[PDB]
This record gives sequence, structure tokens and C-alpha cells, in this order.
Amino acid sequence: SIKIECVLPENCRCGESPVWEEVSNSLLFVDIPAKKVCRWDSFTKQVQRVTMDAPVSSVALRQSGGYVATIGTKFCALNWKEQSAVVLATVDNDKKNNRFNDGKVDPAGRYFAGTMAEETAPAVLERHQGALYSLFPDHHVKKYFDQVDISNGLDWSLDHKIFYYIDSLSYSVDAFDYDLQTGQISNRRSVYKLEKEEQIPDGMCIDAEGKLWVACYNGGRVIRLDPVTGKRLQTVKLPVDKTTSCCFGGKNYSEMYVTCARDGMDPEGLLRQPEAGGIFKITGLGVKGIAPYSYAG
Ligand SMILES: [Ca+2]
Repeated sequence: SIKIECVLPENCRCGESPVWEEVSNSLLFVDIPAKKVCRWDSFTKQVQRVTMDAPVSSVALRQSGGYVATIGTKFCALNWKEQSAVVLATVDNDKKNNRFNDGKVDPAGRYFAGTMAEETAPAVLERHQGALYSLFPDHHVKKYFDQVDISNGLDWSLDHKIFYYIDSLSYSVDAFDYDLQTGQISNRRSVYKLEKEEQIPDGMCIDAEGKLWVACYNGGRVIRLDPVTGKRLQTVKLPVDKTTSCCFGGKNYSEMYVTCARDGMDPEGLLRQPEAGGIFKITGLGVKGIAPYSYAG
């Protein structure tokens, strides 16, 4: 049954993009406004951090070595051993204050990531300034659609025929038909509408039974969704309100890791939630997730 542990009380300003790296038994994650990519060794319990030159919104495995990440509005290759970033491509060059937000590699090794206008005062942002992109293995960029408010959680169905996507200010999880061979998406439709208490949908991952787990920012929970029926199958409440994202990890992807944010917490909120910004592990969910895909460029 379910057991929750703050495995690393990291106090992240905005912990995000959890990715399990099974070859090192470590969790990768970012702290967006601190400009850090982080690696927590689940055995030694120690964490490495590398600091970039702009906010870093997501990180992913790169098959040929090291990592890729979204830094500002740039797709970058990250040499972990040299702590250096090399720009692979740039987007939104016409925007005053945009950044990438959530991103993830697709089943063919393409790095999907979308953008947003940056906050200019806690929860104040310019509307519809973002777009969803993907970085292909030869480094060219495809733009799928614009008018995005806050590009957020995303994953693919296990048969690799459906792409799931969250624009947070739609309070909806959407699905697209997805073509593995071309990376094309189409036929956008809502598969789940969040309830008031579920607040803002943030990050998302799929499980090995094809169900989606969505982190609810300000909702202090992850919710499990059936995209076929639109039914919420389960709610798992966490001891912190600002739950931001989730992934599966640990042995055979049997554990869930949940990131969260300390930014925007009043000091009274911090006394009630001293572990705000920490990394939480949930065991006993009774379902496994799947391995992350690795970027092919
Ligand atoms: Ca997010």
C-alpha cells in the first residue's frame, strides 16, 4: 500500500522534470529559476548540481552521452563531465520574455518541449505566448502549434499512437493521434477536465497500464487518469501543496518520484509545509511506469 517519503528535502525554488537514470540509479531533475540541473544518487543519497546561464526547465537523457536540456528558449546538449552547454537550436526569438517549460523525449528519440511567457509576478504571465516544438535527431525543429499559455506535462501511449499533452491554463489533459515514424500529431481532443480542487495540471507521466498520472500544482496531489473514459481512477495526496511533476523510478520503475516548488510559499505555509520544494518518493502504488526515452541526436 502507499507510503510517502521526502527522500531529499532539497528546498527547490521550483523542482521540475524528474527523470530516472537507471544506469546510475539516480534521479535527474531541475530547479528552474536557480538554473540548475541536478542528479540525486539513490544509493549514497548525495546530489550533484550543475549551474547553467539561464533558467533550465527540463532535462533528458542523450543516447550518445551526457544530457540534453531546455535552457531559456534554447535546446542544448549538456556535457555533464565538462559542465558545458552547446546550443542545438533556438525558438521564440521574437519573444520578449519566453522560456521553455516542460519537455520529454518521444518513443523515437525526438525531444518535445514547449514554451511559455515567463512569470513577472507570482502567477502573472502574458497569455498565449507559447508553442509546442520538437527537436529532431538531426537538430532541426518542428513547430506543432502556438497560442499555448503554459506548455506542461506530456507523454505517449504505450502503443505509440497517442500523444498526451497539458497546456496548464486549459485545466485539461488533451490527446492527439501521433505518428511514430514522422513525429506528426493531429486530431486534438480533451480526455480529462480537472475539478476545482485539483487546481492547475502540471507535469504528467504514463504508467505501464496506459493510465496517466498528473501532478496538480496547488492541489497537493497526483491524480491517476483513464484517458479512454475520462475517469479519475485515484488520488494520492502529498504533504505539500505545490506538487509540480512526477515520473517513475527505482527498481523496474516501481516507485514514483514527485517534484515540487517552494517559490510562492508564504512563511506561514512553510511552517506547515517545511519540506516544500523537496523530492518525494511514493511506494506501493501497485503499478510500474516505463523507462524514459533517450534523445537520438
Ligand atoms: Ca511543469
